[PDB]
Formats: sequence, C-alpha cells, structure tokens
Amino acid sequence: ATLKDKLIGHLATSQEPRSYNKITVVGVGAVGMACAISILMKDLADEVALVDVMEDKLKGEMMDLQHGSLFLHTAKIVSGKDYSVSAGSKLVVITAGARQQEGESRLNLVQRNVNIFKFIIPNIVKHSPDCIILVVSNPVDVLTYVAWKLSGLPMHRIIGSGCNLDSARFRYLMGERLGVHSCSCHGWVIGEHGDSVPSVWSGMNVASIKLHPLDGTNKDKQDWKKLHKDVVDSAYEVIKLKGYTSWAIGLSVADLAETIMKNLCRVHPVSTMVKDFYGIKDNVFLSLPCVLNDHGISNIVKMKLKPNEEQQLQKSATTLWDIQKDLKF
Amino acid sequence: ATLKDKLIGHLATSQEPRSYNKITVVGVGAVGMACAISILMKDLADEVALVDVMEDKLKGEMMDLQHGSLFLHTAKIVSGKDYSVSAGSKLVVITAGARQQEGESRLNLVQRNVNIFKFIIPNIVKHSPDCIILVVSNPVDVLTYVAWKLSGLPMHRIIGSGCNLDSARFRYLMGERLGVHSCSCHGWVIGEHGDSVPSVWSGMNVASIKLHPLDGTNKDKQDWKKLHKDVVDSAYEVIKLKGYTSWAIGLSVADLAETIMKNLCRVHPVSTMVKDFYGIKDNVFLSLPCVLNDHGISNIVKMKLKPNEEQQLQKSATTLWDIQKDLKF
Amino acid sequence: ATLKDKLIGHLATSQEPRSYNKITVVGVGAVGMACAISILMKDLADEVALVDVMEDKLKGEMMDLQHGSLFLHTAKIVSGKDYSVSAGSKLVVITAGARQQEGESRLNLVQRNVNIFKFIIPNIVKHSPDCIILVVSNPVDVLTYVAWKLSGLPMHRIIGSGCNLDSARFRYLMGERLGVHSCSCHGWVIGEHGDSVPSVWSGMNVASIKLHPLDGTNKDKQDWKKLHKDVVDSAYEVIKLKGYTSWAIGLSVADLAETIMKNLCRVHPVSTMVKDFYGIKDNVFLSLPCVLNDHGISNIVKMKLKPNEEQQLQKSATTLWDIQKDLKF
Amino acid sequence: ATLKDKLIGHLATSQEPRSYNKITVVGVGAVGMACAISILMKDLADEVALVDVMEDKLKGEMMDLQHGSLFLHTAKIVSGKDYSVSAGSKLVVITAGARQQEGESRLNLVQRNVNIFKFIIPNIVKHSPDCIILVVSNPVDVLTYVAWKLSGLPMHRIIGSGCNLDSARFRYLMGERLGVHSCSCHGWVIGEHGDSVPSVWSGMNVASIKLHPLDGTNKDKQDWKKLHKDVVDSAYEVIKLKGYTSWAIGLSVADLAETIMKNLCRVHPVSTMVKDFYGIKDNVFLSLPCVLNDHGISNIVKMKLKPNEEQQLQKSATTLWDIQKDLKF
Repeated sequence: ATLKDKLIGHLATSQEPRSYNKITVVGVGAVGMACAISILMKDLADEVALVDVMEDKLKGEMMDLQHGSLFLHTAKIVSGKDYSVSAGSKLVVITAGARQQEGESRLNLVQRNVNIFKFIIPNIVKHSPDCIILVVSNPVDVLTYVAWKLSGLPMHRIIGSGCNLDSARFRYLMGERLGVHSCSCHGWVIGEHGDSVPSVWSGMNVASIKLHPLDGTNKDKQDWKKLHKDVVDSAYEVIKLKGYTSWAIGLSVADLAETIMKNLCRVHPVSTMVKDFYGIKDNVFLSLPCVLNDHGISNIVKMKLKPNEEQQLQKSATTLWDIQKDLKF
Repeated sequence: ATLKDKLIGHLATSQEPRSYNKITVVGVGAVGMACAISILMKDLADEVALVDVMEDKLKGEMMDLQHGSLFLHTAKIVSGKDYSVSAGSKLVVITAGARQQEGESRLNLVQRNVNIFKFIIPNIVKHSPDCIILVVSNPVDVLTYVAWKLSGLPMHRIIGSGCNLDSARFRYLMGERLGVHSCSCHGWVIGEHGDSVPSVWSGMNVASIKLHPLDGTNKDKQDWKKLHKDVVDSAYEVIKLKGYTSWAIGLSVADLAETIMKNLCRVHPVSTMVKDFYGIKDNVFLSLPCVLNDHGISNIVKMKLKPNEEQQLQKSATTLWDIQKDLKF
Repeated sequence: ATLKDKLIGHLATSQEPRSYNKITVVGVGAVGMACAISILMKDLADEVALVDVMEDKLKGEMMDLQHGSLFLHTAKIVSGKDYSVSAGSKLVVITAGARQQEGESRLNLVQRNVNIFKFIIPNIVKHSPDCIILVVSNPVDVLTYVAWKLSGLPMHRIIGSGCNLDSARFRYLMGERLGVHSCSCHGWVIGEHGDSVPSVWSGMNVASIKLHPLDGTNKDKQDWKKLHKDVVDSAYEVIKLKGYTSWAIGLSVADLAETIMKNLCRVHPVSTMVKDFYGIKDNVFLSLPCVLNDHGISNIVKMKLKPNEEQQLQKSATTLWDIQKDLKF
Repeated sequence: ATLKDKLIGHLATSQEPRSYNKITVVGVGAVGMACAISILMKDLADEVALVDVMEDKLKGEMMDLQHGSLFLHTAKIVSGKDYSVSAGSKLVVITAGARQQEGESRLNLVQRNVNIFKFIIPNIVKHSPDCIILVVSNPVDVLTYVAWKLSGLPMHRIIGSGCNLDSARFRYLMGERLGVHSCSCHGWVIGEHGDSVPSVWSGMNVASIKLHPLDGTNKDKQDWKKLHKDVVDSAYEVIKLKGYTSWAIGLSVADLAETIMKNLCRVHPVSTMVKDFYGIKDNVFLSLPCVLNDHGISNIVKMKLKPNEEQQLQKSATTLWDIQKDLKF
C-alpha cells in the first residue's frame, strides 16, 4: 500500500548491492572538482566518492553533481568527511594540500603537508586495501614520496601526477608552432616537476621525424628553447590571470584514470620511484615514461639521456632527498 | 631554412581555414565555465569561443582550456572581449547577468539585465546571422524574452534553459525514492522556472505505468508533493552550501546542445513563446516540451493540462508581461 | 641484450596480470560479430573473449578485431574453441543456435538447441562462477529457460534478449510517424517475443502525454494497430532483403551490457521468469520491464495490464510450458 | 483530428529541413557495412546515406540500421541506388570494386574498376560539389588516382585509405612484442600499399626512444624484419580464415573520418599525390604522413628517407604509372 510496493516487484533471488570500479577524490577545491567532473564525463567509474574536511562545501558539491544524474552514466555519487565513505576504491586522487606562504621555505611547506597527509592517507588504505594512489598535490614529487611512506603500499601503487600536464602543454605549444594537432606532436618533459623540468629535445618528432636532425638541430641558441620556459611560465601566467588552475589538470588526470581503469598499458610521464635509475641512489620520486595498467605502474621506459640531462636529473634527486628531513617543523 | 619549412610540405591546392560546428559561450563565471567544459568533453563543436568583459579572467580561462588540448577533440578554443571572436557560431549560450540585490525588485533586477544585454546580444547576431540563442541567465523566462526582442531572430531560434534542469532534478528525486535510474523515471516540471513551476503529476511514470493511477493517486495530501518543493529548494540548499551552482546546469546545457547540434528532434522542457497556448494572449516565454533540431525549436508537445494547472500557467504569463514594462529603471 | 630488455625496466614490485570487466561472446555468426563490435566500440569491457566451434572463422574473426587495436579502448581480445578462454567473465552473451528447417516443429527446433546448449552453458558456469548470462538465441524465451535450467544460476543472473529490440523498433516506427526522435517516444512491446508480442497501447506517450487519451483512443480500428504488425513483419522484411539480421540486434545488446556493466538500474523489456505474475503458474520466461544492475535482474516493473492483455500473456506461458517436454527428440 | 495534429503544435516560424555533417558510403559489402557502423557508433555525421546497385541488400542493410535508431545519435539514415540520395555530403567513402580473378592481370583488374567507377564518381561530385573523397577500394593507390581523374576535384579532396591500416597493424604487432599499448608504439609503413610497403625502421620508438639506436640497430638480420612480413601476410591469413576483411578496416576509416570531420590536423599515412616528392616525376598516389582537416589533405610530413627507401618508393611510382595505360581492356 506504498507506490513503490504497488509498482516494483521481485524475483525470488537477489544479491547485495555493489560497486566494482569505484574511484575516490580527496579535496573539493578547484583541482578536485575539475578532476571529479572529468572522470564523470568520461564514464570511468561506477561510483565516485568525494572527501573533504569542509562539510558544507562537500555536501553542496556532492548535490550539484547528483542533480545532473540524468546526464551521466555513473550510478552513485557520494561525499563524506569520514574516510569510510571511500571504502573500496580502485583509485584515489589526492588534491588536498597547503599552498605556500609569505616567507615559506620548501622545507616548511612540505612539512605542513606532511601533517595534513598524516590524517588523510593512512585512513584511505585501511578502507581501501587494494587501491592505487594518484597524487596531484604540489610539490608533487615530494608529496608522492610522503604518500608512499605514509601508506605502506607497494611502490607501484603510488603514482604522482608528475610531468604529464607539462608534457601535454609542450605538445600543445609544438602544435601551435607546427600546425598539427597536439596529439601528432611528440616530446617529453621529465624529471622534477616545475622549473627544474628536463625537456628531452632529442625525442621531439612528428610522424617519426626527429626535429633535432632537421633543424640543423636545436638545444642551444636560436629560439625553440623558449618552448620550455613558457611551458613552466605560461602556468604562472594562468594563475596571474584567473587566480588558479583546474581545467587542464583535471583533464590530465582523467587521461591517467582511463589508462589505469581500462588496463591500457599506455605510456605516461608520471612521478615514480627512480632509485638506481640514472645513477640516483636514494628514495626519490621524479618523472619517467611509465606504462600503466590497473595495478598502477607496470613498467618503466628506459630513456637514453645525455649526461647533461641525467646530471640535471640527479640534481633534483639530491635536492628532494634533502627536504626528506621531515617530521616536524 | 625553418624547422617548419624543412618538415611540412604542400600539395599544390588548398582551401582557406574553416569552422562549421562553432559554438560560443558568453560569460566565464561558474555557469559559463561549467557549460564550456561540458560541451568540450562532449565533442559537440569544432570551435568554442569564449566571451566576457573581464579581460584577465577570460584570457586565463581560455589558456587553462587550451593546455588540455591533447585530451580533447575540439581543434580551436578562443576567447575575446570583442564579439567578432564569435563570428560564425551555430549556437550561443548566454550566462551573463546581474544577481539581484538587497532590496531589489524583480522589475529592477530585470531592468539591470536589459542594459547589459543591450550590449551583448545585438553584437552576437551581427557576427552570427544564422545562430540560435540559448539563454541560461536567470530570471530565464524574462531574459529569454529580452534576448528575443533585442536580437530580431525568428522566435524559434530563441530558447531558454527554462525548466530542463528542474525536470532533471525531479527525475533524480523520483529515482532515489523509486530505486530506478533517473532516466527510466519520467515526469515534467513546466511553466515559469522556479517557485512557480508546475509539476505535471499526471504524466509521472516508470515503463509506461502512471504513478497517479497506482498510488490511489496523488496530488493532494500524503507526502509526494514534497518532491516538488525540494526540487526548487534543494536548489537554494546548494548555494547555501557551496555558494553557487554550476555542474548540473552546465551538463543540462550540453544535453541541449547535443540535440540541437546533432539535429535530434529530442523533446525538452525549455522556455519558448507560449502565446495563445493555454489561453495565454501576450508575448511571454515559459516552459513546454519542445522538439529541438539544428534550427532551434522545431515543434511543441501539446500537453493536456488540467485547469488547475493551466490556471497557474496563466498567472505566470500575467506576472511576466507585467515586468515587461522595460527600458529604464 | 634484447631490445625489450634494453628499453623496458622494472619497479621492484608488481602484481599478476588482470581483467575485471571481462565479457564473453559465444558464436561468431552475424549476431555474434555484431554484438562483439558494439561492445568494443562502447568500451564496456577490459577484455572480450570470443567462443565458437568453427576454428578458422573464430581465429580470423579474432584477428580482424585485434588489428584494429589502435582504434579501440579494450586491452585484450581473445578467442577460443575451449571454454577456459572465457574464464572470469562478468557477462556472457549467447548467440549460438540452429535455425529451423523445412518441416521443423518448434518442439523439434527447441530440442536441437537443447543438445547444443548442453555443451555450451555448463562449461561457461564452471569457468565463470559469477557471470550473468544474456541469451540472444531464438526462440529466446524458451532458450532462456533452457540456459537457466542447464546452468544452475540464480534466476536473476539469467536474462533473455526478449522484447528489447522489438520495443526499439516500435519506438522507431512511432518516431517516424510522429516527427520526434525514437528516444522521446515511449511504448512497450512485452510478452512472448515475436508474433505473439503484446503492444501496451495504453502506455504509449510523448513527454508524458498518452496517445490513447488523445486519439479519441486507439487499439481497435483506424490504422495505428499496423505499427505492431510491421514491427514483427519488417523483421522478416529485413531477412527477405539482406538474408539475415545483425546490426540492430548487436546495438540492442550493447545497450543491455552498458546498463549491467555500469550498474545503471535502467528499465528494459527483457525476458525474465514471470512465474506467478499475471496468473502464470509455471516456469516460463517472457518479457516484462526489468531494472538491471551488475548482478542481472534487480527488480520488475509491475504493469497494470488489461485482461485482454494478461490473457494473451497466459496463452504464451502455456504454449511455452508445453514445449517444455524437452530432453530428446 | 489526427493524433499527430492533436499532439504536436507549432511556433509561427520555422526553417526547411537540414543536414550539415552528411556522410555517404558507397557499397554495402563487408567493408562498407563495417565502415558504416563505425561512423554511426562514433557519432561523426548527422546523416548517413548508403549507396549500392544491389537493391534488396541495400534496402535491408538500411533497415537493419534504422531499427537501431534508439541506440544511436545519427538522426537520419538513408540508402539509394540513385546518387541523388548522396546529395550534400561532407565525405564520401568508396568501397565498391571488383576482386581480381583467375589469371587476372593487375592491368586488367584496374581496367575493370575504371568502368565501374566511371558510373560511380562523376555522379557523386555532381550531387556533392563540396565533398572530399575517401577511397578504400583495392588496389588503393591506383583506384585513388582514378577517382581523382574521374571527378575533377582539387587533389587535396582525394584521399586514399592507403597505408593507415597497415600502420595500425605494425603498431599492434610492436605492442604485443613490447608489452605497451599499440598507441604508445610509433612506427610508419608508407609507400605503395601492400607487398611493396616500406617500413620506416628508423622512426620506430616508444616514448621518444628510437628502437634503432637501442637494438644495436635493426633493419638487416636478427628477427624483427618479420614484423613487416606478417603485417602484409597476417592480412591474407585473415581471409584464408574468415573469407574476408572488414572490422579493422571499417575502424581504420572512422579514425580518418573523425579527423576530417572534427577538423583535427592529425597525421595519417594516407594515399596522396606524391608527384615531385622523393624524385617522383609523374601522377602517382602513394602513402605519406598527411595532416588532415575538413577540406581533406592540409599538408605533408616530409620524412627524411634513406635512398634504399626512396628507391623503393620510386619503383612503385613507375610500376603504377605503367598501369596508367587505362581506358579500355
């Protein structure tokens, strides 16, 4: 004598409710909502759980998203302040962090994040024993290490956003300059995400044709080098203009989630453990071209760098290991 | 002796550059960026031009989006303060408006928008003679009329967001209550978008089964009516929580753009000219189920409303026509 | 000293290879290859295994498909004569059957299929303990029962193609006649798939508007009834013309696989156990609007049929139960 | 007093029906139906017209496809024996040809096709003044030239399937051998489609890493060369097995149609006019990496081939120009 009872019947047999391609997003900031609507519009997960400390914002973010249910293909969207809401995720994207202050040292900024992360990550793993973690949070190479360390996960289930977006930018900028789509242009920015990102000049090509062999070359002087500077700059440009970044980043991450979720074995410049790779001896994460599948990092693509390059590589590893003087102040 | 010249050759024959499924978005606010990334993730247009008065924000919004080029299928993204940037669009989405103030009258709020719109819309049509306009801006029924009036477009090329999102919400809320996806549940909120939205109780169904016939009925008393109140409420809920709305709205609009762009002849509850429909005698826009194709509104779905219902319909038309005392103060 | 060894390195940690959204197709005929390329183009499974007895055809079908790898998003395609190739599937689509001969009785045609199925289905379940089965094979209602019976699966994990495609056809034909897309038109053909399919005249509508109330009505005389006859006819038309059916069927099935795989709770007219539903007392499968999720049939949509209708319903159940005099000749 | 009249009303203003992203397929064989369902499942056109001489087969092919309307996003599917049905297409895919007989000379096989094509292509262009033509028909390089010649189209609006699928195969086979997805592996088969296809050993790479530099090299002896032989062989393998090819080819072509239709400027190894490119002096079509947009071939990617390679290139051009002794017998 309920509408529901009058209109929906039952087979004699049934099985407890279920989610198998669950994904969780931590942080409902600009990066987090951006990451979350790109996964949803991509139909990568049969469940998306949203987790932040900001009650109100979380709930409202959650609702905005549910109201659009009709337009999507993800059955269940949820949000929680509590981590148990994330219980049973395939993949976790972390986008929560502090942003670096007036007179803040990279050491002190990294410490602040360690103390937030101590509360996030341990709870993630306990609710999600079989998850893979994807760290977007900047500084990414150090926050990746931290996440690694705080969780207790096999190193292959710990991935850093790293240098994917930067490469996506480089490829864009080649493309504009060359007149071909960004996806026909191929170049790789690897190493330590940011100012200290190495641009593999010698891997740049179109159709299989090496720019380097054609332009007479190029690395040292006659405007092309520029292409790397506003890859890193044009990024501050954005902020100076809009007051934050979200869109390209979110998309970048759905790109990663599709590979992983669809078990593709697609090659991405992501932040990995590069220990005893290119003469690096300690526990440092930086970008290298990795194959990804559903269990995280399946393999590494061994570039053949110049010394010039691997030298630079090593200077990041040192500089990062140095910071790794963490656990308090 | 240019890399570009060394690497890209030419056929003897070629034809001036081209965009045919161009879409333009006005306003790079929360609604506008939301509308813009849903169209892009949907691959509805071979060009997206972004237009706002806020230089900085526009440029940076534009860039964020371009950097993600690799991840999309839209060849050209652009932004301009100038309207000529929008030159040649199939569809224009307007999301620019004033938000209603302390002690603001719906009359005075509508006037403020008339004076902004005087600068937007006339320029749109001159640059885009064959466009269709889609108004998202609230109050939508009145802003639709204004856009109609300011442009000089056939009435069928002027559409209002109207009551689509509200219906999408109603359908969601049925769904949660019934245990079926929002897309198997069917109900329609029509009329004047907002508090004065009519819920067609008698069209509600699942598989073809009318709830009304089953629940003994329902319209007047025993909790179901609720379903309409937090459809309109849960909307303020969102704002009170997040401080704005974007996500469900953007998705809502891509839903509309796909129909139009793909010439589908899909039925949507959108804001149209309802003049001499349901005994309405003047130049008022409200929601009715419309068929859409690439030329805007192809037809109207003639509901069979009760008087109770059409009465309510008429009270909006009156109330709106009343406001239509526009052009200044 | 292998290219592979020179170019691909390893993290110290890794985990055995994996497929989680595996789907298997039995039969590489017109229906089977059609079903198989629609799932692939839909990105519903991270593995598709193809199974037939015809070695050659299987292998070549398999290869055609792999060669297109670059164009898809399914990581692993395989084929086997052996059933162990299907080991670990979420969903199994069966499209293998005999086609009915000169002077063949529905009884004798159903028997022939029982003897083929004895070899297929038992092996499916042993390799795939947690699969759901989807029977496309005609006669579908009886072959569904057989599959049910031969496997030992909970009744909810046994689905019949049933009346989905027929409904899809009815909706098409309404649409052409009405001028609206087939997805805005809503009508339901249920019951026993084929000549004996009941068209729920009274659920037909557009936007929520019941044709029945508008056309003065219609069920008995003034050309509309036709709409049901060439729904069933236009189907023989096809064969008489092309020599088989594949395209609409395959698409129909991907529609079903998406619901199930994405856990949607979407309502489909599929062949289910209708025992003690509409006064049916025995173990007969026919179509009813079902909600589907990842565990097969989650619920039934209780239509409110007329006697005229449920009578017809009962005449199928009888006629089918009669055939169910199976196990040999 | 028509249901249609009782239920669908009108705005006072409207505009004649319309298709803007129209695509036409010639030939409803295995290649043609394969090409046609991949475009449809891809949502590349708001209209698909199907053209063959075989009445029955055409009609039935057409119907199969329409019945699935509900499952797609293309508004209008049509078929005609007459070419006016194709009136107004953006793109035309030709898949009609003769298949080469017992004791048939490539000269005589090419002549047979010239006489079929005389009836197809001239009519295409008259109904579709602004179309681009895409030839799938084998021998592709010669049939492309013929289509070029019979139509009177700018050379950039005449494209040959060429060497795309072959490259897609090579990439697959690298991938299986390397353990990375076919889309992270990059190699190019260019030149004259088939046995005489040149494999650019020196452009092969993963992430930007040249296999050639790593394997010590490879071109001449130690099993890798194989990779090219069963690229061309494994193709006969398929036929010997299945009795034809369709699937990988169709997908291949949707890949091309997406680029063109979405104006991407994506680089494809397609059959173009290579006249005075690599010391070729006459009117011969072969594969080169081309940028494509909506007007056909926008540019050519100038590889830097070895003589060994360009020599081979020239031997095709000669051999093809030789055949070009066409117009009768």
